[PDB]
Amino acid sequence: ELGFIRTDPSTHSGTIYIDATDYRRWTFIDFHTQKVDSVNVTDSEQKEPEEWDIAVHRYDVKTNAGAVLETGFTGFSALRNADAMPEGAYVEDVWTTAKIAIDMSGMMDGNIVYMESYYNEELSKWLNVDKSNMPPTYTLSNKVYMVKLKDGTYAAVRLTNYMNASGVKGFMTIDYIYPFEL
Amino acid sequence: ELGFIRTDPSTHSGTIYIDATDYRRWTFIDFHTQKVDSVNVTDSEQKEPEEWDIAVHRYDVKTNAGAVLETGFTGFSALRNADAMPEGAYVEDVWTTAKIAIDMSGMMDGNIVYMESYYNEELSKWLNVDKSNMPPTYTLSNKVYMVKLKDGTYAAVRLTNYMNASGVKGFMTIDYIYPFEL
Amino acid sequence: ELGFIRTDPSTHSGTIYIDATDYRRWTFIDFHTQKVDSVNVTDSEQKEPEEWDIAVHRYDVKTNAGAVLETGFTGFSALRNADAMPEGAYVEDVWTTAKIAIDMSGMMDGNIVYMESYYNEELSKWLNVDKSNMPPTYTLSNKVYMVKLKDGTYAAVRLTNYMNASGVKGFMTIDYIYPFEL
Amino acid sequence: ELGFIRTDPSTHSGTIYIDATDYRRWTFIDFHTQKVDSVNVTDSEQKEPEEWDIAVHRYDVKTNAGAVLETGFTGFSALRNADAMPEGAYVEDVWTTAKIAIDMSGMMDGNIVYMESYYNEELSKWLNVDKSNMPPTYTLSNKVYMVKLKDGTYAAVRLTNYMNASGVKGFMTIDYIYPFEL
Ligand SMILES: [Cl-]
Ligand SMILES: [Cl-]
Repeated sequence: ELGFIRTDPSTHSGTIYIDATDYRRWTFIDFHTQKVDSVNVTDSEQKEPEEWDIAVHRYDVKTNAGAVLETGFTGFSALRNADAMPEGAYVEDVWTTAKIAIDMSGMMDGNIVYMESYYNEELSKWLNVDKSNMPPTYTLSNKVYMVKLKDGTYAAVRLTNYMNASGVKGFMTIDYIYPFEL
Repeated sequence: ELGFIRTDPSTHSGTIYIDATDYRRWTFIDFHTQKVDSVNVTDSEQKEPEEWDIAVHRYDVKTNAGAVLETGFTGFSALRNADAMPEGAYVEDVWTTAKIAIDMSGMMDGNIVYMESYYNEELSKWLNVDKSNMPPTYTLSNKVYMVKLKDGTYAAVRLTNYMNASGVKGFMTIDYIYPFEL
Repeated sequence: ELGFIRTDPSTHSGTIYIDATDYRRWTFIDFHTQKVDSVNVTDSEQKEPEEWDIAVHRYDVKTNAGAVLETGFTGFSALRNADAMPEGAYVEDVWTTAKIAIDMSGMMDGNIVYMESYYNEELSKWLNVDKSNMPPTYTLSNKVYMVKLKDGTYAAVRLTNYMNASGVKGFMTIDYIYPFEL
Repeated sequence: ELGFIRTDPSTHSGTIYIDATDYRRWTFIDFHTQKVDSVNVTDSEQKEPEEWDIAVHRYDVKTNAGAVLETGFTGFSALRNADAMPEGAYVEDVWTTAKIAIDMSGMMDGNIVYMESYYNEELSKWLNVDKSNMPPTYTLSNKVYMVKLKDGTYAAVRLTNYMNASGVKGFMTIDYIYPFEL
């Protein structure tokens, strides 16, 4: 009951459910093979897999030389009715040095430890965390993201939830269509 | 390609797509039998069907002696992970005399013709039309609505879109789970 | 129900009623054969017919290598009594790249999607949509347009309405005389 | 990895490390047998164990017909050298209806869902969560709590941490001496 938990071959779709709670973890997702792999960045014996499509760290996401465009669609049944692909320019990952927090334990003292990493600003819009509010607000975009993968095929992805059943944050429920074809 | 357009018996779910564009029309939906029927309110020869679960008029919706509660869920994969039903009190339909517009053609002269009808204020939250803005904003709630039907069973419903593929308003894409069971 | 719905052969006149609601559609009108054909511009298996006189997309109109004069007449009874053909310059279609909207949904791309197309500016005056007001105001010109066709014959056309009986916009009621002769 | 992870039999002491992150869970600790058991309160096939000494739900704690004294000691070395048992009133659990949160998601119901439960107010002082600040401040008391068990034996407990190594809250590190004897 973690990873590719539900899949429907006839509609090329399914649901991924992963424990992205730990700040030391990247969870790699491969839509081609339906595999999920975790890497603890503080363990040099653990390396990223040879093949992967997206990677999630807490609410942050990166692609594997991919590009992403946020659509206006809020569900797959609406997306399947579209007549044409987007004309817009997809967004590639950017290199970051103060974005991916690997240790949050000293945050009450203003000390967050970061790692350097690629990060996709477009796909990470799947959740807006506005810390300036008391209390901070966690807002799902509810949008379908079109992800152009390095092999030229596309995945349609949507973050449907960021909590487990009782409200613990960092459990990510990701619906997908792969390969997405009009 | 109108009515119950996609259904998956194994997950008790599917998608309804209906032309709710005309203001004279009520479209009746029966999740039990997967049937859709239209009634032109200006034609006395057309009567409502003997059995139905929800009815849609443009963006307005009513139940057949049912009750509705808006959940916080924005997708079915999130809803299926819940451990318990809501504790809250569901909302029953209210009688209205100036809500259901059957003729909008004189609206530029401030004349709208209404009919008297039941209306569910909770389920109709599926789309918020704020006419006070220039231009008016059409905002899908994206929420899953729990509908307790008169026979004691439940349907989970979500309005995923209010437009056809080119943007014509009043075509409603409704995803559902019936019977919904934890 | 749709097309050349009312015709009077003794006067070579009638009324055309078309569903021009969809932004992907061009509806081709052939006054010579009293036929109407639709083409969904997103489906490359649907082709423009071999013969046609005018084409309508929502409120937009183009001709088939024709030319149009907005006459001073606001009814057919006065036009039928004219002793000479109306004076003035007949205006040919112009090319446009941001006039014919084919996707207004804002879903695949946030912006309106336009197609490149010929467009008759004179005949398109049959309806003025003033967007500078909120709500925008829709004013029928009530003028009779003379359309000089490529074979040298003439059609007289007048848009009498742009909504169906309940106020759904995009249903076009067009009165015509073809072949127009003094 | 979890449970009684470090023990020193020569001093009857050790460290308990538990995943108390989930709001549906009660983790039962039995100092007599060095066993830990979890119960998901939403699953009626999971029952409380026959024997247990204290139980933890996130930062909340209750006893098994026990009683607790927050002593003045802030370390075990000084406690082990005490010449008499600490003075003060041992405090029994109190009944609560809006203290033990079992669903913090706001999904089925917008409000927090609480369960009715016993709760030890004295032992729950091991962590102070001051919600009147934004961000809320988490202060460990660092005190040694003496827990008088129903069999008349005593456990000394001290919460040394409430987060895992990356800052994920709800992982509880509890140092203990059982059976505590002077
Ligand atoms: Cl950065
Ligand atoms: Cl009313």
